[PDB]
Amino acid sequence: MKAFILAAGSGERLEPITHTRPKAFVPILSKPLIEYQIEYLRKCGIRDITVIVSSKNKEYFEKKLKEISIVTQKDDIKGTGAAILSAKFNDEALIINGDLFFSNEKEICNIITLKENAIIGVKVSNPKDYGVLVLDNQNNLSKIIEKPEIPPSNLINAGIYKIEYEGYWMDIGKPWNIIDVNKWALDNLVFSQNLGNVEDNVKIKGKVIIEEDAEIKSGTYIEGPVYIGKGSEIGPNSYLRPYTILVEKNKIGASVEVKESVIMEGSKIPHLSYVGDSVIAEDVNFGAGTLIANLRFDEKEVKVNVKGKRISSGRRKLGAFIGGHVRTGINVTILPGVKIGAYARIYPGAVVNRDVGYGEFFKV
Amino acid sequence: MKAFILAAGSGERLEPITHTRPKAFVPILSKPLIEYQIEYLRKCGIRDITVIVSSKNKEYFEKKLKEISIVTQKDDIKGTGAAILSAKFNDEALIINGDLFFSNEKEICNIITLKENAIIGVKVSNPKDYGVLVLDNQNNLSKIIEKPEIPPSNLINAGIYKLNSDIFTYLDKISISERGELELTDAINLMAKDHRVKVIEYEGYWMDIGKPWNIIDVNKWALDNLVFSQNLGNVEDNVKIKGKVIIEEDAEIKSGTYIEGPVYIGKGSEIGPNSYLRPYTILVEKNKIGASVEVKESVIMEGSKIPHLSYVGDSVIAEDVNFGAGTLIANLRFDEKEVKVNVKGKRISSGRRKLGAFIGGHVRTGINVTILPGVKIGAYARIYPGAVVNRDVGYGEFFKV
Amino acid sequence: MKAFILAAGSGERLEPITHTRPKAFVPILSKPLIEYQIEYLRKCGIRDITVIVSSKNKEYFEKKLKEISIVTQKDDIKGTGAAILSAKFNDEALIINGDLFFSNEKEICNIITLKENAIIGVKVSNPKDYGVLVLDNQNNLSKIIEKPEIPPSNLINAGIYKLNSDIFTYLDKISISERGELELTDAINLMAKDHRVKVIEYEGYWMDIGKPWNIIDVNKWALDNLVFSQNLGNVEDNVKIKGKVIIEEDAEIKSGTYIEGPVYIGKGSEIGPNSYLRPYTILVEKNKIGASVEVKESVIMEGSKIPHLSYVGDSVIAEDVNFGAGTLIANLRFDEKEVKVNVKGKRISSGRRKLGAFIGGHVRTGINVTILPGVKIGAYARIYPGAVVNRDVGYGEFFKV
Ligand SMILES: O=c1ccn([C@@H]2O[C@H](COP(=O)(O)OP(=O)(O)OP(=O)(O)O)[C@@H](O)[C@H]2O)c(=O)[nH]1
Ligand SMILES: O=c1ccn([C@@H]2O[C@H](COP(=O)(O)OP(=O)(O)OP(=O)(O)O)[C@@H](O)[C@H]2O)c(=O)[nH]1
Repeated sequence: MKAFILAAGSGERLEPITHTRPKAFVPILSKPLIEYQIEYLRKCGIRDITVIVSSKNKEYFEKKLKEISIVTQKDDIKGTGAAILSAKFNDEALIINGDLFFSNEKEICNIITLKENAIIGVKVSNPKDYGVLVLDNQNNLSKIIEKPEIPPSNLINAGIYKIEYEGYWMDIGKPWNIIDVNKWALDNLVFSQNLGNVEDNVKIKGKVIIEEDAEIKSGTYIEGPVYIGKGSEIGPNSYLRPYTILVEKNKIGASVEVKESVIMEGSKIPHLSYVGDSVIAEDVNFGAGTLIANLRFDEKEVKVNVKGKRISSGRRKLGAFIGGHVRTGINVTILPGVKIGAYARIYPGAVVNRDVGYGEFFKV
Repeated sequence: MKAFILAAGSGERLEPITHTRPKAFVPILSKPLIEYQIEYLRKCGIRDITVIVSSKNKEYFEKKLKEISIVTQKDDIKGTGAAILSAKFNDEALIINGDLFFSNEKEICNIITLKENAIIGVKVSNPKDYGVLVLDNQNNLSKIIEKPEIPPSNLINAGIYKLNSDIFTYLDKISISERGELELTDAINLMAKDHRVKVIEYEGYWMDIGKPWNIIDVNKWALDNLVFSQNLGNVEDNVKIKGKVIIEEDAEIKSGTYIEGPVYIGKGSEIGPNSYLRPYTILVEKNKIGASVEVKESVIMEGSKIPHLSYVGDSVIAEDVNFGAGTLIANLRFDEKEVKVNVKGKRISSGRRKLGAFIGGHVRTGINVTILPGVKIGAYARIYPGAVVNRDVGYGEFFKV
Repeated sequence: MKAFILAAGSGERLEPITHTRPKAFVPILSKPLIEYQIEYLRKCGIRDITVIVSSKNKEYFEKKLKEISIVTQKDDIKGTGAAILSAKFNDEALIINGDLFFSNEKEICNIITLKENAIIGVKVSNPKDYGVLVLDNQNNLSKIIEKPEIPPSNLINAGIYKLNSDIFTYLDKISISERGELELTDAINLMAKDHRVKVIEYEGYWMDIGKPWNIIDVNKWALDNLVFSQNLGNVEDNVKIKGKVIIEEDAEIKSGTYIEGPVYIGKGSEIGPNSYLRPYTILVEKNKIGASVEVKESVIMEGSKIPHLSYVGDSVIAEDVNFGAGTLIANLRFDEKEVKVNVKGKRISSGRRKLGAFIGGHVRTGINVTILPGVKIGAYARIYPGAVVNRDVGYGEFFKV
């Protein structure tokens, strides 16, 4: 049985994260999204896995993977969903959307035994987004109607094609979903351990994962669940609160407080800062005194521009989404929902009250 | 013996605190000002206590007070005089101003034995405010001069009276004052021209809570005199504690916190990790103090939260306030002169070299807010992130630059 | 053998430090620069030491030094040449530039035995600044070329001379230089045309303190070489200490403090609670470092205080300074190019990728002040709360936006 993972989108809705990485390598704890997919396919025995990507997303993927077939897309644009065609298979195949996270693999294992065409569906609370599966009287696919303002049922297209899905399901469309899955993963996929190094006068409570070569210095105080990734350097006198995820080689410093945030590879928050309910991408540097607001005065849900459309995040508390290789000056101030583009620089003292462009030098 | 507490001012001079509570419920440690009064009256045996309030806030008082008589004032005319006109007594009564804090009750106990009209006087360093008692050659009340500028003595009206039904006569005689009010003090002045009106000098600690920095004053004094080192709450390891520290029940204090007394930590409060409470920090109830937050000589009222990266010095923060991360208060002027505060539109020295801010109830500050010395921020205000607050801020104001 | 220390420059290049002290009293750890000089002279036995200063600051030097000879410079004519014209010596003398720090004294000891004119030279990486010594075929002084651009060798003038009375002759011969000064180097250049003038190469550590970041340079070196882990002070529990840490007497260090050496904590200082001193923190004397304050690679001079919520990196803060809560120093530029500093009105690279600020004596910053890399702030300045300091700030300036 062949299998295909459909990347090749350009996750615009997941900017600024996707300015610098394909959505396939969105980190969930230590591992990129696509690795979970490959991993769970192999638990069904699949072995021959191909990823449909776009040049010049073309690898990248090659650098990152890893004994797997990388094949590009061509060449009009639409689908659905692609194209599709760039995949070469005779007989059957397993097609899986490359922006899915799913917990168990059991329904994929089950679906590949069948010789009829079959697809997986999943129940959700918000079927008015996603494509709803309408079934006939013998529970086969009548049609997939999409955006149906008037949703016939709660059963939607789970995006695995060759059955109702059981476990945890999430597509990573908008940036705050990066928080969603990472919270879930920290709750479900990993367990209290310490392969790193912790000094005296460090308080630790609840589920705390400390990976190898991670240093945690005196005065630090950790309230779980927390994930501290390999090579990270915490403290002295840091404070990590529940659902802090530091994916790899992160610097958290004196008088710095993190909460319910995903902070990606190599990013550093060295002094006098509070990061709440945020996603900070790779190789970011916060200047001393950089602060993120995560609550609006009226306590209404924080809104975010996603493809130029102003949209509720469904979160009462949401911070910022910082792109890769951003540097903030000292005493920077960032407002709720704000997106800051990859490679931006925020001039000292700035109050960031609007989205900031790729490469922008935002100085007042 | 009946007793009346006069509590139907709108304490304008105590704004912003009084935007959201009657001055009678200004917290001194865990207890409201009026409760100390009722408490100390009962130590004299008084039992029948009535509070003259203004409808509305009639009702408030009803919610808060339990088996004490709540009676409103007549809505036409204002004044302490107008207040007892709504008071029904009898023969004698004990009248006490509802903005007073006094330590011992001994002179009230003493004064209520006499059957002459008598009032209590008290020596202060600034008699040019308050009403000065001028006495005759036999130490009875000649007259009460209001804010004399040329003060005959230091002995001023302590605002505890024992008075007979005759005052109601003199209350009709006298008419409205310069500020549009029916001053009881005028009535007493006629009464002393005369009944013989006896003037008992007060011994202990005395303070009226007129201006907002007096909230700090009494609370320091209470922490120094009325309570003693204890811990009914929970303290983690690596918490340093020095001096007088009171930790009330259900109060959590987390590792890294460092406390230099005297400090009062009220019930339900959550301190740390890595907080720093310095001398005369008063957290009245259910306060959140967080990582890299430092408090000093400040009264922080019910339910207010300072969760990150802030310094609060020499300030009064009222109830259900929220400081955004990085909110700072300045408490010293560049020239080190005494910090000035606008009180009823008048710019006035606080007598303090170090004074921070007075924040009203339900204020929220954004992150990286910066507040200057002496500033008043009105109840329900919102300060925009990054704002520099260099002027008083209105009730409800969205101050955004 | 007489000796003269030349200390009558303006040290303009070392502003703002020199607004309030002569360069001779730039602190290197606990001791002023000149004391190291005197100290190391005496290790050669010299005993009769004179310092050529500028009246006033005559001044000063008298208050700080006895009984070392203090002698002013004369006639509204400047220069090292003008300096020794005020120096009175028959026969020989040792002349040493009063802005030098040198580790060993061995070459001075050696040079004073000779009876020829001799000077010390020293190899450096940047000989295009400084005066290069060109030697003849028998290693005596051919000439000193000033800032050659095409540097013949790496061997430059170390600014220690042994000279005979003959120099006074050559001092009258030569006349004013391009920059309006009487250069002693010109006199020595004539003298070498010739007396035979011997050039001894210097061995150890050598540094002139011309620009403000050199204060950091020597202080790092001193902390690495001249002092060793000890604790004559007091340290509370939950204080972490790593690496070389010097704690002088009457210094208090409170719980939560975390120290990563090498660090020097001068006498009388008060650290913590929850402070964080990182490598090459030098607190020279009586310094206050407070909660949620972090210092790094910085020299912080007598009596200065950083009490709350601040980060000082790669900076020099002079005496009796006060940083308001939330005062931050930026030490890195966005492009990571070397930080530039105005030095005598010329914009100049510091050679440092990471450089913070140079704060003059008696400066006060308001809360939430924000200071940019390379910035100089003049003595006695005041920075208004919330200000972003993005330019040099004047002596006495009230910088408010
Ligand atoms: O109409 C009134 C006026 C005053 N009082 C009561 O008399 C006592 C002393 O009355 P004050 O004369 O101090 O009036 P005030 O408290 O409203 O002062 P401002 O800050 O508004 O200037 C206070 O406890 C007050 O409640 C009344 O009961 N009714
Ligand atoms: O007129 C002078 C000038 C300089 N000197 C002293 O001789 C040595 C050589 O001084 P330099 O002539 O090399 O310059 P400078 O160090 O004075 O530079 P500024 O930072 O002051 O601009 C220095 O230690 C200085 O103090 C004098 O004695 N007299």
